[PDB]
Amino acid sequence: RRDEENVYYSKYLNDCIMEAELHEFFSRELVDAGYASCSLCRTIDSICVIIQCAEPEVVMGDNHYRLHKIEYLLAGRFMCDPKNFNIWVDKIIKRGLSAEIMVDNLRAKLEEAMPIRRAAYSIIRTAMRAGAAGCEVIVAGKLRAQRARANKFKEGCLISTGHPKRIFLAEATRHIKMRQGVIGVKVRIYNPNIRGAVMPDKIEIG
Amino acid sequence: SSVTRVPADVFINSFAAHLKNRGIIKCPAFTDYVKTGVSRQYAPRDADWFYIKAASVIRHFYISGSHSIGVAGLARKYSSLQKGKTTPHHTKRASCKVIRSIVSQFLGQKLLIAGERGRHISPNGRKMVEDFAEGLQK
Amino acid sequence: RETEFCTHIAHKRECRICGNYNSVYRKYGLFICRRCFKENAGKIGFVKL
Amino acid sequence: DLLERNDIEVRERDKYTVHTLGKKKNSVAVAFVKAGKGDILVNNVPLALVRPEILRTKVSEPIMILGESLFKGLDMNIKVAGGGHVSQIYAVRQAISRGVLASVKDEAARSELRAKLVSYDRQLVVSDPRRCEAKKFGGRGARARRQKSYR
Amino acid sequence: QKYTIIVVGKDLKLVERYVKSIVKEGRAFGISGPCRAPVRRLTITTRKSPCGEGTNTWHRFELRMYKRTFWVTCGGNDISTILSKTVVIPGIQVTVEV
Amino acid sequence: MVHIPKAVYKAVYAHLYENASLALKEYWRVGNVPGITYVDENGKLCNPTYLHVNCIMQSLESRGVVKDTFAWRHHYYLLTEKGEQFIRKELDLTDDV
RNA sequence: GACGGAGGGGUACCACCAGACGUGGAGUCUGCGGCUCAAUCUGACUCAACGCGCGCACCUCACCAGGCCCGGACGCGCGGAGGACCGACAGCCGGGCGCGCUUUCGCGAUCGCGCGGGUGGUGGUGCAUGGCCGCUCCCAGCCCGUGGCGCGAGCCGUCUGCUCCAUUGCGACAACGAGCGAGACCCCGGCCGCGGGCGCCGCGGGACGGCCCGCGGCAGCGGGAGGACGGCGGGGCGAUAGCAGGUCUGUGAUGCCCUCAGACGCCCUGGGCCGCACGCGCGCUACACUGGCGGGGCCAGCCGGCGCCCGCCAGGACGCGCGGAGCCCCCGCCGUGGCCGGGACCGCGGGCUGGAACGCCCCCGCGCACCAGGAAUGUCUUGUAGGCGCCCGCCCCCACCGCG
Repeated sequence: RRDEENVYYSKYLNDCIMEAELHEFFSRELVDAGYASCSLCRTIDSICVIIQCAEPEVVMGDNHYRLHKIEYLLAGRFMCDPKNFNIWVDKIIKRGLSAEIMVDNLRAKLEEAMPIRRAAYSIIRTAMRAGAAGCEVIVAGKLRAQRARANKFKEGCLISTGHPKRIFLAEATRHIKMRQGVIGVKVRIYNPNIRGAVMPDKIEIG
Repeated sequence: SSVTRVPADVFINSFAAHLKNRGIIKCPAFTDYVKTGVSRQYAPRDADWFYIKAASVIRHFYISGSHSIGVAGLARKYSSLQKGKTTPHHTKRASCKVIRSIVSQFLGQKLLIAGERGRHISPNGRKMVEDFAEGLQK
Repeated sequence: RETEFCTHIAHKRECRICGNYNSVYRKYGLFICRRCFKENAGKIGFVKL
Repeated sequence: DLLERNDIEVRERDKYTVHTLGKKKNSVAVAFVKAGKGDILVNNVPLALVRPEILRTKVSEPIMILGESLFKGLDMNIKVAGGGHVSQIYAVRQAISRGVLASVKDEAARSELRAKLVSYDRQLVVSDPRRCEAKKFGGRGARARRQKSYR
Repeated sequence: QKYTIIVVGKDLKLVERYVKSIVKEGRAFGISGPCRAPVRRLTITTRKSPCGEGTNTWHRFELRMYKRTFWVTCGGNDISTILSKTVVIPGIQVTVEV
Repeated sequence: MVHIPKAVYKAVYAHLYENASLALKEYWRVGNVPGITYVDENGKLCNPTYLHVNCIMQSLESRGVVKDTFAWRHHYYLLTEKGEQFIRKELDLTDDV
């Protein structure tokens, strides 16, 4: 009762892979402004990117022209009309609770060569203060040695499996670079109070 | 209904015999030395095969009712599997040239009509299929 | 070297992310490395279940 | 052939009063009863002529359980789409029995035809779901895995 | 004039609200009942391993694409009024047709 | 050594100076960059070679006129202030512009 | 802690039992070993290597036989305008490309040279690594905080009881509270509504060991019923501590390292991975009559296009939006004969895809073993094994493959 050649589906696919290319460009572009979540909605050849971010000031700046130059860069790359590419940057609450900021902060803190335990212990505090009941930091590599090891420093109880894990955890992976070699840092933050619902097993019985 | 009440294979064999006496189809020269299908490596031993097939194409067109589908669709109906390979067996369609040469012959005799795309049973032909079924009924 | 450079014409399909010419997996029109797709399929919205 | 608007599209007008279904092993059947002379047809083919010739008895079990009187007035038109040959005969039997039940459903007499039919044959009225399982990686089937070379 | 509307949403929950909004904006313009297009399942099965070593475990990735059927008999300006009126949620497919 | 055309050198510089946006996908000798048009000495507006443009992209990086943020096989360049002054001198353009 | 040819408890078709249907024996396919070549690129080898790293004519491609070329960026010293750099007619060489030469028309600082510093790489090391998977691990295990116990390492909790499948519970106790893993959730299904329409698809309920009866403090156990569904579906996610398990050859992940202008950079051409005395692993087709033959009926699901002529086909021309298996069912036929089973190889052709077969398809030939497979073995209990087709992936062509 139809011709099965609907290209609406194919268009939907190319916006998803556009965000996916953006997510990576924004990571190279805004490690300074703590780039985190990205979404894209284009209504009728309008194009709007909502970048939830730790700080939008480096993204925007004087005349919001740093944001504009980034918008032009992507308008050119994605061949879209120049200036038609539009981005609104929002400041996120609970900076500590989002782990893409915390892992970003850790990787750059580790560069100044601070104690690796102290780095994790400081990051662990700012997530628990922001509310996360579960905080997990694992740094693995050739740390202070010529041999591999993994150093898990964890504060609190984190769910590790199941459907709640998908929506109640904030696992963020970053790869620090060091003269010895890559010492990737992994931070996972678990919030039972996610406001999207309740933990499947949490019976309030009050 | 009428022909549908009759077992289609019984109707096909009986009508094929009628079509030959009625002068419908008149089989071509190529059909004596040809094996239907790219799957079958053996020719039909029936010797009245081009009549039995010709009851199948026109009665299947009666089953179409108003579809107006083509020769390849009928060829698929009589298809079977190709063997003789170390690789597993896969279904291969019937030979189109035989099927084309009966649907065109039926339309040429005005038993079928080319309304659009393929062919649907003509009203003149519609009597023929029902007529024979009535003979089978008694 | 105008004649020499790139005289031969062939498909050079590669992952959009990696540039590797193997396992391109353009099933739905995604020019995606199978190993590279494993790295970034979450943003494309594919879900494991 | 799979659960589309095909259920009512086959017949325009000639309104059928009693609707019934019989569905097993992906073979779904929609049965429509006009309550005329009692004759039953499935897929344009009279029920007394069924493509499997041994499986005409399986299809004629609802009819064999009750007397001719029940089917003397119930005219059933059935339409089975999808599944397979054997899943279609099994489907037919379920739909014919839903049709008798629908005729006497309001009265407590629905119980009599449900007990007699079910006691003689289970699934005459009910439909065993038994759906097919899913192949998993490392095997050619849900319960079958490839031969292990060593150990 | 009647205009065709198609909405494609990857997440059922995100389109679920959009379909509820579609009736609550175009009720005067008689928006069509929301028939749902059968899910288009984009499925990719990939070996989980970067290499081929170990058991051949397979990582199944599926994107389910949902679509809804809508038609509005209204003026040329009126579709644009509903287009602004409907609840705007990000990453959605918006269709205006004839 | 590449005989990069001056017309292709200036047009790219203006495209970067005006848009602070150049995106160069990885490419080999075949193919032409989409979005740059250069005047031929034969009086024709055309499309420049990906290779010649690539050496301009590397000359500005080796000058420091840009900042590299390569991602997903696409180069990403934003004009730098030190470069912004430099581009004007080559294009015979003014600071007030 | 690990081991026991120690004892007691459990428990699992990667255990067996009762069975099943296989493999091994044959032909072929693909991978691995060896051998051989200019090269036959490599990873890796008990489970947890061996159709695995998702279809090698070219590219891929990493290998080899050659053949161009720079794309050495920038800085610094130095050189440069009638010329820094380079490009080509013919002839010849070289398959060939002013590659290069005889030569003589062009051409314009884009840059020549020496130094610092690039630049790439499917070069090496996975015993330098990240990430990612495999496996330990059909397995229930792990573990604080306070208190107890010992000089302590360490125990207690975290249990020699009974129950589950299960650190699942129940009961008792120097423990008392937690936590993570289990479970829960999630994805689909079968059932029943509420709405909606181009599309059967959005949202909910329904099943909980409730009920009955016995038995046990109990946890629960075993029967019955009632019901689509009955008592771990059919999946996904899979703690903790690990293994020098595998991947540097997936990448603008990467250290150390190696090459870097006759390059270990990239392109261009031709070959190789597919070479075969042989051994093995995963398969596919067999051994016939519970079959081949082949004339009709006829039903699929992941889900899906056809028409008209031309052609034995293979295909093709030409337009348009459309549209569906095998097995089995009946009726012939052959008649226990390596035969009318089997189709491996071979010889003519006819097509196709591509720039090109060395690829595939088809028609007429051709008719190898094979007459039920030794020691061994491998996976399984409901829509299950098996039989039977189909779809997609990687694809120019091509599946005895994988995932479905």
